[PDB]
Amino acid sequence: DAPEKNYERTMAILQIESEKAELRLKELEVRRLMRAKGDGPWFQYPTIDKALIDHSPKATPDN
Amino acid sequence: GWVRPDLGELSKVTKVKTDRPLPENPYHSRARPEPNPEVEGDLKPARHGSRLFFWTM
Ligand SMILES: CCCCCCCCCCCCCCCCCC(=O)OC[C@H](COP(=O)([O-])OC[C@H](O)COP(=O)([O-])OC[C@H](COC(=O)CCCCCCCCCCCCCCCCC)OC(=O)CCCCCCCCCCCCCCCCC)OC(=O)CCCCCCCCCCCCCCCCC
Repeated sequence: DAPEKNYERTMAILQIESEKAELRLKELEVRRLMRAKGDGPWFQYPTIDKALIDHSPKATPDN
Repeated sequence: GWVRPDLGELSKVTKVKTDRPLPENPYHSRARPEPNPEVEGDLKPARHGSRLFFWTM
């Protein structure tokens, strides 16, 4: 292979791997922030569905 | 002149005309927390695949 081919192929390889490395560091930072704060789509541990609540007038009024 | 109610009448659900206002917050609930954001957008492929150490897909 030519030095041109090896050179520019090395540049493409280095671009792809540097971009994957930056995305891995961002993935770690996103995971840390979403576990700490809990406002992302991840770490959403379930709560009680409020569709289960009965809203009818009950037997006694004070409720 | 009073008539005794028939079997079934004193258990009817009746409508009441009131002048007092309807209670707007009878449970005295405070402001609800704002929800988490929904997901939006089109689903693009993963940038350079799985990014698991060397797996290029
Ligand atoms: C018009 C419509 C149709 C169009 C058709 C166009 C295509 C025409 C050809 C069709 C056939 C295509 C076949 C698959 C394509 C080639 C894939 C390939 O070589 O990937 C290179 C891959 C990465 O190299 P690359 O230079 O970055 O990519 C070159 C290509 O661009 C690779 O491209 P890529 O970037 O897309 O690769 C994706 C990714 C690239 O890989 C990665 O991202 C890296 C991770 C790879 C796995 C690492 C695992 C490490 C731990 C396990 C170690 C295993 C040791 C080896 C086996 C031991 C004995 C079983 O691969 C994977 O994730 C797949 C996992 C590996 C399987 C590879 C395919 C095997 C198919 C045949 C299996 C036969 C048995 C072979 C032995 C079994 C193990 C391979 O290298 C390896 O995985 C090393 C092993 C070699 C792979 C097998 C070679 C394929 C042909 C085998 C024929 C001889 C069989 C001998 C007898 C049986 C064994 C005793």
